[PDB]
Amino acid sequence: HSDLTFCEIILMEMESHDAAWPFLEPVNPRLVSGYRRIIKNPMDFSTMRHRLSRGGYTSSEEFAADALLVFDNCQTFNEDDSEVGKAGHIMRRFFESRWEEFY
Ligand SMILES: CCCc1c(C(=O)N2CCC[C@H]([C@H](C)N)C2)[nH]c(C)c1C(C)=O
Repeated sequence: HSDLTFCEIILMEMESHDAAWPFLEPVNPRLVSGYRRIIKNPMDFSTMRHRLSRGGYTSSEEFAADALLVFDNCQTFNEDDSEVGKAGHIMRRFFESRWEEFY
């Protein structure tokens, strides 16, 4: 699959990016007050990595949905001028541009 070939490329790039540090594992709701209540569908790169390694994606659109969810969740919970928020903006611009550079 050439669709699954690119998400693999773009995920590897997001995983190693400098600004990826808030998105490499799930947010622990025990550690973050309010997170369970505000964020209905948590998402992160390791979860996307797991879903890829298992064959859980069918189309690249499903992959795109999960990527965008990471950044929608980031902007729903974090302030744009917060440390995690700034990192999410850098990561979201990277994803959007890289995704468009292919499709
Ligand atoms: C208060 C900010 C919490 C947060 C992180 C975050 O700090 N992590 C990600 C998981 C563990 C990482 C650790 C340093 N290894 C750090 N990431 C996100 C998306 C959030 C939020 C609330 O949206």
